[PDB]
Amino acid sequence: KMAFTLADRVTEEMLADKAALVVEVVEENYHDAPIVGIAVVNEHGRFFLRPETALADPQFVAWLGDETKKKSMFDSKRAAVALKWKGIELCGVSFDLLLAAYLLDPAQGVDDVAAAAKMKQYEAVRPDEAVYGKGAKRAVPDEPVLAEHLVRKAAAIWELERPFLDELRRNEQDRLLVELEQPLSSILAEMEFAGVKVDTKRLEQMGKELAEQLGTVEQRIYELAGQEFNINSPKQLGVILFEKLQLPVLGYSTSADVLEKLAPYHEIVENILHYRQLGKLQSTYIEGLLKVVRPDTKKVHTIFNQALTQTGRLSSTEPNLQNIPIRLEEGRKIRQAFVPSESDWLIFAADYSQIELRVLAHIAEDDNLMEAFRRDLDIHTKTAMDIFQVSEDEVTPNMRRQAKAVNFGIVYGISDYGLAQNLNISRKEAAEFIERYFESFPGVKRYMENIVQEAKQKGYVTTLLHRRRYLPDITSRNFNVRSFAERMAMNTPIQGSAADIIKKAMIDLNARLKEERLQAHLLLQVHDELILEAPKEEMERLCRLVPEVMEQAVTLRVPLKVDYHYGSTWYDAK
DNA sequence: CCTGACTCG
DNA sequence: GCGAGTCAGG
Ligand SMILES: OC[C@H]1O[C@@](CO)(O[C@H]2O[C@H](CO)[C@@H](O)[C@H](O)[C@H]2O)[C@@H](O)[C@@H]1O
Ligand SMILES: OC[C@H]1O[C@@](CO)(O[C@H]2O[C@H](CO)[C@@H](O)[C@H](O)[C@H]2O)[C@@H](O)[C@@H]1O
Repeated sequence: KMAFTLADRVTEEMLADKAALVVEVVEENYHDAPIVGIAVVNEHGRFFLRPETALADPQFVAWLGDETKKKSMFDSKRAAVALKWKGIELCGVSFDLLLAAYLLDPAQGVDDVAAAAKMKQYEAVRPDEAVYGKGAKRAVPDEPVLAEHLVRKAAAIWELERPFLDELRRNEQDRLLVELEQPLSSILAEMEFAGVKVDTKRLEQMGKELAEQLGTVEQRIYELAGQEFNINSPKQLGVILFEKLQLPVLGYSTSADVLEKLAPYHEIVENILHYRQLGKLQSTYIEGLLKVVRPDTKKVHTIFNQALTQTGRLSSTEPNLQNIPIRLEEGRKIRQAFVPSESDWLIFAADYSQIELRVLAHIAEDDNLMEAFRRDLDIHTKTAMDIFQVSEDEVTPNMRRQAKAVNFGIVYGISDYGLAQNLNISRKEAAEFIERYFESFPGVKRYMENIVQEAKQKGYVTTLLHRRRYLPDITSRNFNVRSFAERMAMNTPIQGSAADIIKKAMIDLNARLKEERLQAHLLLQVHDELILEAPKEEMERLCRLVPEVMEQAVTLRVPLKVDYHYGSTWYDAK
C-alpha cells in the first residue's frame, strides 16, 4: 500500500505553493456533479481530504484560488467546472497531465492517469475503470479504497510532471502546452459553464409540426410499398427495396449514396430520404436535445473533449453543439431554438473563410494558390478555370461543383478512388482531374510528395504550432493500410494547423474582451468558427474586434479572412 | 453493445 | 476521400 495521511482537517503543510492536486469527479458529465474526494501530494507528503471538509475550509479554498500556488493535475478542466458550479475558483494549474500526454501522442487515447503513466513505465496506479467499474456497475468505492486511488493518482502526477515536460521540450511542444492548450482549457471551462440558452417552447412547436410531416411521409411510404414496415430498419427496408419492389442492387446497403441513385427508379426512394432527414431532426435535435436542457435554466452545457481528436480539433458531447443542422433549410430552423441568455443580447458568429486551403497555400508555398488568395478570388471558380483551362466567364455551375469536390479531395489526401467515388465517375477520369490539378498547382504537388517522404523519414508529421501525429502505417507493405497513412500525412498538417490557429484566436480574443471589459463572451467553437453572445450595445465593437483578432492570430504567406453575422438567434447569425 | 443511418466543419 | 457524435434498430 502507499502511505498517506487521511486528514480530518486542513493544515498549513497541505497548502504548499507546489503540489499535485486531485479533485475527483466520477460522473462522466461533470456539470454540477459531486466531488467525491480530494488528494494533495507535495514536499511534506501525501494527503486525502473529504470534500465537505476541504471545500468549506476558507484556507483550502483560498489556496485553490491562489494563482501563485501551483498545481499539477490531470484534466484540470473537469475539476475547474465542477468547482465553478459550487462557486469556487480554481487557479494556478501550471501542468495538466492529460493535455501533456495528448500532445505527446494523441493516438494513445490517454483518458486516465494510469494510461499516461504507462507511457513512462510507471505502473504504481490503477486505471480508473478498475476502481469505479463502468456502466450500470460504475460506483464510488468505500473511503479506504477511494482514498488510496486518489493519492496514487496524485503521486503519479507528482512524479511524472518532469519526464513529460522534458519530452515536450525535446519535441519543441513545451510552449504548445503552456501557452496554447492549458490556457485554452480555462477558456473552454468558462464556455461550458456559461452554457447556451435554449427556447424549449419553440423547439417543442417544431417537434409538433415535424411529427405531423413525418406521419405524412410515413404513410406515403407504406402506400408506395403497399405494406407497412419499420422504415428505420436497414434490414426491413432492404427487403422492401431490393426484393418486393425489385429495385436494382448497385444484407443490402441502403446508404444515402445508394438511394440517391435509386431515386429515378421508384417514387418511394425520395420519400425514404426525406423521412430519414425529418426522422433525424426529431429523434436527435428535438427529443434528444430537450433531454439535456437544464429544466431550471433552460440551458445546455456541452463538454468539449480537448484531448481526443488525432488532429488537434475539439469534439463536443452531451449535447454535440458542433453538428447542429444548417445545410438543409428544414433542419436549419432548429437553430432558431438557440437564443441569447439575457434579454437584449444577440448571437454573434465569426468564421474563417477557406482556412484549410489558405493554410495549404501557405505550407506548400504554391504560387498560383497564394496569388489566388491574395486576390481573394472565389477559390472554386478559380480552380475550375485552371483545371478545365477556361476563362472565368466560361465556368459552368457543373465545372465549379466538380472543382470544388477536387479541392476537398486535395485537402483530405487526394486519391483516384476517393474522388471518382465522390463525383460518380471513373478512376481514370478522377486521375485525369487530379493530374490536371497538380499541373496548375505544382507547389501543392511538391508538398504532397515531400510531406509523405517526411512522414516516412521522421515517423510523424507536425502542424504550424508543433502539434504532432505519428504515422507508423506509412511504411506498411499493404497498399490500403499504407494509403490511409499517406492521406493523413497530407491532411493532418492542414486540419491540424487550422486547429492551432483558431485555438490561439480564442485565447487572443478572450484577452481582448477582458482588456475592453466587454460583457461579450464565447459560447461555442465549431472548428473554423466562433459563436459569441453579447448585449446588442456591443455589436458594433465586436464587428471590428472579433474578425480582427481572428485574422491576426497567426501570420501566413496569405491573408486570413473572417466573415461574421449576428442576430436574435443562432439561426439569424448568418 | 454494435451496426448503419444521420448530423457537422 | 479527412476529422468528429448521436440514435433506432438488431
Ligand atoms: O472530462 C473530459 C475528459 O475526460 C475524458 C477521460 O476521462 O473523457 C470522459 O468524459 C467525456 C465527457 O463527458 C466522455 O465523452 C468520455 O466518454 C469520458 O471517458 C477525456 O477523453 C476528456 O478529455
Ligand atoms: O408503434 C409504432 C409501430 O410502427 C412501426 C411500423 O408499423 O414503425 C414506424 O413508427 C416508428 C415510431 O413509432 C418508427 O421508428 C419506424 O421507423 C416507423 O416505420 C413499427 O415498427 C412500430 O411497432
